[PDB]
Amino acid sequence: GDQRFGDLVFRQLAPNVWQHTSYLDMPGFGAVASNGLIVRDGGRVLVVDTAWTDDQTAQILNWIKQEINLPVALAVVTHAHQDKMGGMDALHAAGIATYANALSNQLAPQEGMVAAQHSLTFAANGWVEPATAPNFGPLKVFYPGPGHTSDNITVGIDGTDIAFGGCLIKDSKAKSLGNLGDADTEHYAASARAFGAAFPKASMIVMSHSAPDSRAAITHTARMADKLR
Ligand SMILES: Cn1c(=O)cc(CP(=O)(O)O)c2cc(F)c(N3CCCC3)cc21
Ligand SMILES: Cn1c(=O)cc(CP(=O)(O)O)c2cc(F)c(N3CCCC3)cc21
Ligand SMILES: [Zn+2]
Ligand SMILES: [Zn+2]
Repeated sequence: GDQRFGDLVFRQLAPNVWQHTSYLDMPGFGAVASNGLIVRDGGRVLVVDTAWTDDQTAQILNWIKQEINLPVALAVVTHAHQDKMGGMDALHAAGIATYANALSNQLAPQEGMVAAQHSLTFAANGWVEPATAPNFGPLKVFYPGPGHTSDNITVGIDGTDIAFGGCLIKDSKAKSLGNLGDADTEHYAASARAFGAAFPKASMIVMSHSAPDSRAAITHTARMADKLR
């Protein structure tokens, strides 16, 4: 059961949680999926990650208007790469309050990304400071340490068994840690395990580029990353 709306795919994961999927052609790879989330929280909708492009991100917003018809209160992005932050201007055009790791906002301009309007900071134990993430409701935001990038953050949805590590986590069948261009190979394994320890009851781990996996995706990722220390 996958709903198509223009060039995007939406899959219901839980009564109030959908996965959004957008595609971009990468040389040597064909069509590449990127996933984020849509969370209904009573009278509003929360978005995790843009699509690869502004136009794709506008089609997420049109799907929400058509199928949910509740306002989008806020969007949070998980790191400053095109797949997760490439649609930032589409959210600003729609009057949506946008949030990212302070470091994501620092890195976005050089990456040709638009920074979010708001900078998240994190407590010593990795949990977001609520003063920087006001009104996040069931979105629990966690900085596990550097991994895929120095800025990568993760989210869990309270009231569900769902967590999302973005590009930090690979699926359980992966043969690679993927993009090591911006990665911290020394801390990667510990950051993967920190994410699993932050959401220990999550049984559905949403993947960045493939279908949802089990906690075996977290374990598999940490074991591959163990080999680089
Ligand atoms: C080979 N490969 C993957 O398998 C998975 C991914 C996705 P992720 O695991 O990093 O999230 C990937 C990303 C890249 F940027 C990438 N390069 C970028 C320059 C050319 C190769 C390769 C990747
Ligand atoms: C080639 N390439 C990129 O340049 C950037 C990205 C974005 P990021 O993942 O670094 O944030 C990327 C993601 C993929 F999943 C990907 N594939 C997934 C399996 C095959 C190739 C390639 C990518
Ligand atoms: Zn990335
Ligand atoms: Zn990725």
